[PDB]
Amino acid sequence: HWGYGKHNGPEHWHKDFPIAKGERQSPVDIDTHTAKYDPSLKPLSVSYDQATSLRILNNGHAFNVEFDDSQDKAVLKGGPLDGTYRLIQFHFHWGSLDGQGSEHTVDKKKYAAELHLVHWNTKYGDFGKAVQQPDGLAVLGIFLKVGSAKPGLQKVVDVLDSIKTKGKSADFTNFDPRGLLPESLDYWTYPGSLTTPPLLECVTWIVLKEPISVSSEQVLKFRKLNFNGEGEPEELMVDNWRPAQPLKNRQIKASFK
Ligand SMILES: COc1ccc(C)cc1NC(=O)Nc1ccc2c(c1)[B-](O)(O)OC2
Ligand SMILES: [Zn+2]
Repeated sequence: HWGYGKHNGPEHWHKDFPIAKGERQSPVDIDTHTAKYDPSLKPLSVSYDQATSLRILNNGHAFNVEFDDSQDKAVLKGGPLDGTYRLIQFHFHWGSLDGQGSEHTVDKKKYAAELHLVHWNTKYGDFGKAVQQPDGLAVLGIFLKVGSAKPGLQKVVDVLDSIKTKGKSADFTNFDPRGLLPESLDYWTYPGSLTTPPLLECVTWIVLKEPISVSSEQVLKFRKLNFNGEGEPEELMVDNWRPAQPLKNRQIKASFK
């Protein structure tokens, strides 16, 4: 199965998932001088006050904090989006070193990690149906740089010991994702895809310009997780990011002048 090692990493994915070489793959490099300000972009609306987190799971390629999306609680709307998108989960991609780890890059700059808050278009009824649509998901991407600790991230860091290996999960209720957002909601947006197999081209990417800062100790704990299952040879969960893909026939739009 696919992963991030030399023998099953990003360069191999196209054999089982031909869409890997598709027309709207993610991530991409964001060339800040080429992205054009779009005055028509409506303001972004992130309404997470009623978010209901439930569990945290190590799925063998990252850890997902899952939410109750059986009702319209936490939603994302506005910006380039038509309609309402419901939060279902968030996860991160990070490196073995502070100098790499993000999937999107800014003028080729790689951040230490990148957070993906995943939302699905409620007009499609459920997540599985949504990923089959070009406007099925809206993912909010937030860069992480190493510096001061992010208070709102500590509850996540402290539970990682309990989900060290693939397939382990733990109760994770009452977590407030608002604590993972930067001050400004200025963003870049473009049509793209999931960055892991099946690599479906169903995502409207909304990548925030302002990164959040996390401490070296916080990201060091991410790097202690395992890709393997319990009782298997230890493979540290690091560098679970896909590199920038061809922009092709797409334009990245900026929400700010
Ligand atoms: C085997 O994987 C699946 C099987 C069946 C279904 C319906 C969905 C998936 N995968 C999926 O949703 N991935 C996924 C979801 C959200 C995001 C990413 C990947 B990302 O681009 O990294 O960040 C945001
Ligand atoms: Zn992701």
